[PDB]
Amino acid sequence: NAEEEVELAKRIEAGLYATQLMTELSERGEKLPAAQRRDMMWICRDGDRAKNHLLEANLRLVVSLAKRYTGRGMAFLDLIQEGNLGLIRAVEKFDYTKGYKFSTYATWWIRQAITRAMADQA
Amino acid sequence: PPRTHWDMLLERRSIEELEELLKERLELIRSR
Repeated sequence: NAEEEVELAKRIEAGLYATQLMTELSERGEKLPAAQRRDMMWICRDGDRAKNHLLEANLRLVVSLAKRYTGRGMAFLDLIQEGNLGLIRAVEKFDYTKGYKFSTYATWWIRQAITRAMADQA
Repeated sequence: PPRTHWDMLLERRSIEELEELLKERLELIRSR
């Protein structure tokens, strides 16, 4: 659902930030108190779970688009592979504040990856 | 070198916005 989409994207951003914060804290010799570190660690892992879930919820969309391009020189599983690279590119660039659905946003990135993959093999 | 996921996030979201988000998440955890 569109609503669960936003929740997943927030979890992803929070996780990315939690990860960066701990990385940059390390670069200055400072460590977080054990209680903070534990929560940061949880947020970071929760973010990666959210990323996998958002990906998973959109693999079928990759498949529906790939089916449009079968029978033109590229094997079905190869279309799906390239389509999946388009999907994770969309995930990383997607901005939940704009207002549009992630699936709507991902469509262009998925078609693009497939299209460029087909042109470049030929 | 391609931009990482973090690099992309940093282009669209201020660190102050990211702190607010992290806090809102830390909150749901501790509740509870």
